[PDB]
Amino acid sequence: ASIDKQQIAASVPQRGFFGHPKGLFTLFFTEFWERFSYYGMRAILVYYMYYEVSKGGLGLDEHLALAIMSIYGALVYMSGIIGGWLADRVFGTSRAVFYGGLLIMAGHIALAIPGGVAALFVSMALIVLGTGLLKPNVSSIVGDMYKPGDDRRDAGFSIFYMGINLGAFLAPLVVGTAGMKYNFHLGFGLAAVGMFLGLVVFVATRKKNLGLAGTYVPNPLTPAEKKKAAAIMAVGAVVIAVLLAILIPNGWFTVETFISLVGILGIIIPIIYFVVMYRSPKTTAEERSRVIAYIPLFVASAMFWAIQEQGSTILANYADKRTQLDVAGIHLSPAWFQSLNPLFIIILAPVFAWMWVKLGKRQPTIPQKFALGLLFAGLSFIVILVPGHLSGGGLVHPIWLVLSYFIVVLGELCLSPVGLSATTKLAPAAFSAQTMSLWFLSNAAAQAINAQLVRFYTPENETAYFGTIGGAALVLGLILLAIAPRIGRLMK
Repeated sequence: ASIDKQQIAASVPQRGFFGHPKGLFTLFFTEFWERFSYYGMRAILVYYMYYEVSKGGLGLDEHLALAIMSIYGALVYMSGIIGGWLADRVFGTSRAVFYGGLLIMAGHIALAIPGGVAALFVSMALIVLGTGLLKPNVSSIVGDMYKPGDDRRDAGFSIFYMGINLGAFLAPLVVGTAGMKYNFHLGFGLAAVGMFLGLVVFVATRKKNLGLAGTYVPNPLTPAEKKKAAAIMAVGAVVIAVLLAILIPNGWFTVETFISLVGILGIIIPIIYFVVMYRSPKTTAEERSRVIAYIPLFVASAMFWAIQEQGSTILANYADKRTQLDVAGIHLSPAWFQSLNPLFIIILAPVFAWMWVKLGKRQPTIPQKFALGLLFAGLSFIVILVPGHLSGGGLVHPIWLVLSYFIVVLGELCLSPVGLSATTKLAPAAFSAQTMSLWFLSNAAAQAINAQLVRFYTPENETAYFGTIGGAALVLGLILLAIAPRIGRLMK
């Protein structure tokens, strides 16, 4: 069922979008609108959860809301593992994107209509499932557009991914303005319309613009395999069944239990995977040493992403509860702070890229870049604790929060661009197809862990919260710097 790549590309019109195939238009806008809706939703979801019922919110406790926001991205990660497999072995990528988009749209609709906490659960379920099918598969469709040897490939991916930060930047300003200044459901409704526009362009244009791309099942199941995969689903169905019979009668079937389970998995899954890689009979002794060398990089990544990802949880709460939004005559919406990360990435990325070129042979190695990322991340938390500590109370000027987001980006631009490269360089050849998942696992584990850290975040513990986590990142960054020479030399 796999198709020759040149034959696939021959079915795709080769021009029509800035010198690229017209299908890049299709894929760019599908992805932009999916990201717009996801980030727009996220920008207001935390406030929707904890705002008073009389203020249009759900009225949950801040800690519970923050913990729920925290695990969201970890769930998306797990879903994406399943969704990548489903596309590869069952649907193909084009159908995965279609069905995924449908579920995501339904998820946004569930929040746009009048409803409460049950609707929140349903919305998250649909968006987690849908995003898992769409997110890790949409990029494989762009690759299918360029025949082997086509030198526009890299640039096309670059244009494609630019839609992520564009969506991330515009959504809080549009959806966040609507949701916060006027009505939450209006905000969520605009996210739904956004996803709808994405679906429309995809459905209306995919046949002509994309041809065969992603329309085939690359790794189809044999009849026996389909029965085998059906059996495994039944095993998973037995596992959930047996859990319910234990959890429900004992009153343990709660969101709190689930959050704690996500946390446990955040720790256990990485450990298990490292043992699997280290103990594999399909590895060499040299590869085994490299797996060990990767451990501090994985930990540094997790710690870095813990801080960076709190920009949309803890720091979103900080924007709303601790920051003076009434500066000059204008009233800032706290949702708007979610635009800072992508803005600064867009502005600073080419400057960093230029910097590395100019440094040349003098530039930091990959492990050194991880370390620098961590140091900046730690610094961003030290910076944020200062105004609250100096004031002794009351709202703080929003400039301090801006500076914190900015400093995190300095670190992100050190660590993140070499993350996959580090992972590929240190992972065994037998595990080469899982390198992306392994790299993304450090970010997902960070989010799972973030959710457990939420209860330490209170007005009275704010200084200790930011200082301890910031200090831990500083300490770990320093240690990583120190052991970076040996790690760097082991890299393939």
